[PDB]
Amino acid sequence: PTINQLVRKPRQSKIKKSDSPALNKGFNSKKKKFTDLNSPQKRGVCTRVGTMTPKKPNSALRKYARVRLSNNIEINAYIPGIGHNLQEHSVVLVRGGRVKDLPGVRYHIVRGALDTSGVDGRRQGRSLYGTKKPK
Amino acid sequence: TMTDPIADMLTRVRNANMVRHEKLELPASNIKKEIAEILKSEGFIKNVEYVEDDKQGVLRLFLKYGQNDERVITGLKRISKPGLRVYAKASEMPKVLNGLGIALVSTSEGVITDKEARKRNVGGEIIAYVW
RNA sequence: UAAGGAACUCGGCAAAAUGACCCCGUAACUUCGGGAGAAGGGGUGCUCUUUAGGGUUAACGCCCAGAAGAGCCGCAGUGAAUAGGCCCAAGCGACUGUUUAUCAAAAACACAGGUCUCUGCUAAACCGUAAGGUGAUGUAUAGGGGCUGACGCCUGCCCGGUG
RNA sequence: CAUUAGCUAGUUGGUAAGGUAACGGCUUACCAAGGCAACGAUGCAUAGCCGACCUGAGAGGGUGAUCGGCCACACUGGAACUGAGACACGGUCCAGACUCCUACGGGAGGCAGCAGUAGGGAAUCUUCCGCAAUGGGCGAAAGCCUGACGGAGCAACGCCGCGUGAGUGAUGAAGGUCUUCGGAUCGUAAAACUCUGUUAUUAGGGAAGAACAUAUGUGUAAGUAACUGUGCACAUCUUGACGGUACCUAAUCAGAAAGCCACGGCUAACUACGUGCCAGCAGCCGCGGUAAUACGUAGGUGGCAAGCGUUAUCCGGAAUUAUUGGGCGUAAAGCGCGCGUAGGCGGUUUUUUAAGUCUGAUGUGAAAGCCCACGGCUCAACCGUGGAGGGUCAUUGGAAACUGGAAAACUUGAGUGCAGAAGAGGAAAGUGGAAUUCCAUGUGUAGCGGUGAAAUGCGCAGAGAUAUGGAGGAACACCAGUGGCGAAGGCGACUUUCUGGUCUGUAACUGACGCUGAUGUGCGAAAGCGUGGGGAUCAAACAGGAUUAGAUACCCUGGUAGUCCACGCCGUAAACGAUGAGUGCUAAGUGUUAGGGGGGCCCCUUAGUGCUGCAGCUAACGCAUUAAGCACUCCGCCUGGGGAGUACGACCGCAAGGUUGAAACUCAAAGGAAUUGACGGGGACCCGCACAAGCGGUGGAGCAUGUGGUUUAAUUCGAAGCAACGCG
RNA sequence: GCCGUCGAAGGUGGGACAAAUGAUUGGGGUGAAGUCGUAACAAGGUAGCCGUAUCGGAAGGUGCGGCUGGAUCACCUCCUU
Repeated sequence: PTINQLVRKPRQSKIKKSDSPALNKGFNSKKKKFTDLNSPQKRGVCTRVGTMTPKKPNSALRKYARVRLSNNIEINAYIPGIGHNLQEHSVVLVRGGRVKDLPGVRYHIVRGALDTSGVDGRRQGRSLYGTKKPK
Repeated sequence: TMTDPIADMLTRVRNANMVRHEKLELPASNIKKEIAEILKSEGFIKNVEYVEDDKQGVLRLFLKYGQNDERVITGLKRISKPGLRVYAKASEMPKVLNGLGIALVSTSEGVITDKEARKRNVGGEIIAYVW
C-alpha cells in the first residue's frame, strides 16, 4: 500500500497456532481455573487402552491410549514400541508429536518413565523407547 | 494531477534513454535546472540548453550515448518522494554503485552530488540516484 | 390473639397486607405509543434561627409557595377517616364496548379491517293486497346480503357431486 | 480488542472556606454548564516497568530468570499512634477466613526473611559454618547483633578447561560380519615390547585474601593559663569460617575413568539376516504385501562426546505483512457508480523566517551488560581497567537548497467569458403507424394446431381461414452502425415544455482557486414486497399430453403471479475492460464519430471510439499512446484450501433478505497459464461387405466334439470376450 | 463516659456480563468400495455462470436481466498483405 495507508493501518502479521495445545495449559485446583504454562511434558491417567485403525494409505493396528492429563483435558496418545504394560488407571507421561496416520492422536506416551516400561528387546535406540543398557 | 515535477523529469530522461532519443525538452525549474547541470558536469548528458519563453521556460537536454550506442545513463531512481521525504546526514551519505554513480543531494550549499558533499561535511535531501 | 404462616381448601373463597404526598430508581418485551404507579429503596411530627420567591400595592398589610441550619418529643409523626398488593408463565379473545331484567358477563355478540356476491337507479334488498313509503332526497369511492374478524406472515390440493 | 462508541457529573471551570510539608475539586458550600472522545473517551482482557537478554546481515521480531535502578505488596480488608521519615514483613486497634489453648469467661498466631515440611507440578537444593573480609545498627571504644554478606552441602542445569592414555608395532593371529568362496572388513585396532602420571592413591610442606579498629609509644596542628583530650603523621602488638582448603614436592599404577544418536532424499555414514501392508517406522516426501541401504537385530560406517537425543517455547530460514523488501486482467485481491467532509499530497518566480532538514558546542542518556584493547587467574570460562557505542533527548550558535510559515508576482493547471458542434442524457404531457389478443357480424366447411412421431388441446353448438368494424394493453420494424450519449445502472416511433453533461475554436478575465478522498450522503439492471390501478403478449409456479426403465426436465397444449403505470421499499448481478481516480512521458500503420485551420482531393490538428503492431512488461495468455510500459499523489482490497460468507453479535428491511463477519475442527494441497496424449451423444472431408442391393447361412431336432456344472476313488493339467471352449 | 460525620466487613434488591450444564433439536466433518438417480467437466445428453423468485426425494429446472470465463455456422466491420 501507500505510506499513508501503512501509517493509518500498520501491517498485521499472522498469529501462530501451536500444535499440542494441551501441553500449553495448566490448572489451578484452588481457584478452579485454567492457566497458561507451556510444559515440555504432562502427566495423566489412562482412561482407555486400545487399538486404532490407521489412515487409508497405510494398514496396521496401532496401539493408543485415552489420557486425562493433569489438566481437565482428555487427549489421545500414541504408544511407541512393540510391547506395553498399560491398562486403565495407569499413570503415564505424555509428550508432544502427532501420528500422521491416526486421526485424533496428537501426542506420544513416553516409554521408560513413570509407570511405563520400555521395549523389552530394544538394543539400538534405547534413548527413545525406554529400556536400559543391556549388561 | 502533477505532484512530483522532479520525478517527471527523471522519468522523461528514463523514457527517452530507453528508446535512445538524442534530445528531449521539459518545462524548466530552478532545481530541475541544477540537476541537469550536475549531470552535465558528471558526464551523463552532453549539453543543457535553457530557452526563455514567457511562462516556465524550456529545458532542452541532449543525451549522450557511447561507441556501440551504449546508453551512458543506466538508470534513474527518485529517492525523496512527496509521500515520504528522505534526508541524510553527512556521515550516512549513500554510495551509489560503490561510487560508479552519483546521488543528487540538495544541501544548504545548493543542489550538489554525494561525493563532494562528504567533503563539505553537510547533508540534505537525497533527490535521486543516477548510475 | 401466643408460636407456625396456605400445612385449610376443588381453588388463598373470605379475611389479612399495600394505599396519601415528596425524592430517587424501574427490566424483559414491543405495533415504538406503551410496558409503568413496573419492580425496589428513603422521608413526612413539633419549635426556633435564617432567608430566598411572584400575588394583589402608594406603602403597611394580605395571600400562595421555597431552601439551608439548629434543636425538641413520643412506641409510633399522611400518629384518626378516606386513597393500588405485587411478580413469573400458559391458553382464549386484538382492544373500549353489548348480552340471557329475576341461577351463565364469558372463550359467547359487537367491532375496525378483509373477502365474496348482488345492484345502472321507479336500483337491488325490505314493509304493505295496493296506493304509499324505507333505502335516499343516496347513485358503484353508493347501497343490500353471506362469511371471516385489529395487526404481522400467509391462505395448499380437488369442479366428480350439489348450488 | 471498534463484533468496546459516546463517556463524566467533583464531573469541568470559578468564587469563598477548610486542611496539606506543599499546589491543586484535595474536601465542603454556592454559582455557571461545563470537561474528554475515531489523533480511539469509556469498557473488557492481559501485564510489574527499565537497563538488559535471545534471535536476525540489517531493518526488525520475541522476552523481562540470576545482577543493578524504580514501583507495589506482607493471611484478606479498613484505620490511625509513635516517629525526621510508616499509615509499618519478624509494631498497634477493628472486622473477616482459617489454625491452636481454655476452668467457656476468655486468650494466641501469620516463612512472598534463611533453612526446612506438606500440597500442586514435568520440574528447581542443606532444618550447614562464621562475622575472618565488605556493608549496616548501637556504643567513646573494647565489643554485641547481622540467615545482609563471606563461605561450605546437593543437582552435567549451563559455559569453559583437562582427562579416560602414548611411541614402535603385520591394513595376517583368534573371532564377528559378509562373500562372487578366491577373499574382504573391523585394523596398527590387538597382543607384543618400551613410555608417561594430566588424573588417581598416600605422605610431607602449604599462600594470598590481613587492612584494621583498639591499645601502645613517638612528634605535629588547632585550641590552650596549662594539662588532659581531638585531628593528622609514623611504627609496634595483635586476628582466617573457608582451611591444613587452593597449590607444590616425592613414590606408584596404564592401571579406576564412553556413551548417545544417525546411515533412502533433504543430510555425513550400507550390507546381511528375521518379518511379510503384520509387527512396526515416520519432520515432510513416505516405507512395510517372501530379495526394506525406510521396520527389529548383527557387523560396518558417520556425527558428536561427559555428554547424546526427544519434547516444550522464541527468532531465523519466511521477501509467508514486503519501510528496507510483495501484490490486485485470468492464481487472493479495484468498492456497482457518483457528490463529497476530515485527512494525505500539490504548478513557476522573488523576498523573508527557520518548524522540519543539516552542521557544531554544552548537560545528560547510572553502574553492571554488547564490541574493541589491555592486564590477572598455568589457558579458557571468569574477573578488573580503558575506550567505544547507545536519544524522534534538552539548551544554545551557524547554513538556507528542499519541505513547512508569512508577503508579493505569473499563467500553462483549474475554472469563467465569447463564437460554434453533435448526441437513444433525464423528467413531464401529448400525437401516430404496424402487429398480437378479444368481441360483433358477412362469406364459409370438416378440420385446425403441434411433433422426430404423437397426443393433450380447440371444432362441428360452425372452429381455422377470409372481410369489415370496435375495445384494450404493451413495444416502437425500416433508419441501425466495433454508431452516439451518460459516473455507473442504462438510454431507440414522432412533437412540445423544463433540464444535465460533453467537445471544438478564441484568449477577453481570476492567478493554483487543484487531485484523491475514510466516515457520510445519493443514484443504482432484473427479480422481489406494500398500496391503488391496469392486464394485450409472453410467461415462473400449476394442470395435463408425450419421451424415458423412471422424467416433479428438455418437446407440445394451456395457464397464475409477474411482465405495464403511480407512489414508496429492496440495494443486490459474470453490476466485467473480470483492469480504481488524477497527472506527464514513451515507434508506427490504418479506420470511424464530432469540430478547427490551411493548400472534390491532399496536409496538419483536437476530443472520442476500433483493429494491427514496436520498445517495454508478463508465468504464459497477452497488453502496448483507450498499457497490463515508464514515473509521482490518494483511496479500496489480499496473505493456502475447506469449515464459510456459516455462526454469534450489531445495524438496516414489511418480508425476502442485505452489510459487517469468526472460531472449533480438517488436508497438504487448493489454484492460474500453457504442453502431450485420451476422450467427446462434436462437426466438416474421405475410406472400409460399415451401410444398401443382395444373392446366399446359424439359433428348432438327433448325433459328434470341447467346455461349464454336478458326480466320482479319481473323473490329470492348463485355455475364460473379441484374441478360451473340434484349444494344447 | 456519652453522641455525631466519615467509615471496612455484612445484609437486602433490581439489573449487566461470563462460564458450565439441560430433555430435545439443527446444520458441518470423518469413515466402512451400504442403496436411488446421474447434476457439472466433451455443445456432458437441455451452453454454462452470476443475481433473483417459485417449485421438486435429490442433484436441480424453469421464469426475468446480464457476461463469455461458449461450439459450429451465416456474415460482419475493421485491419491486413
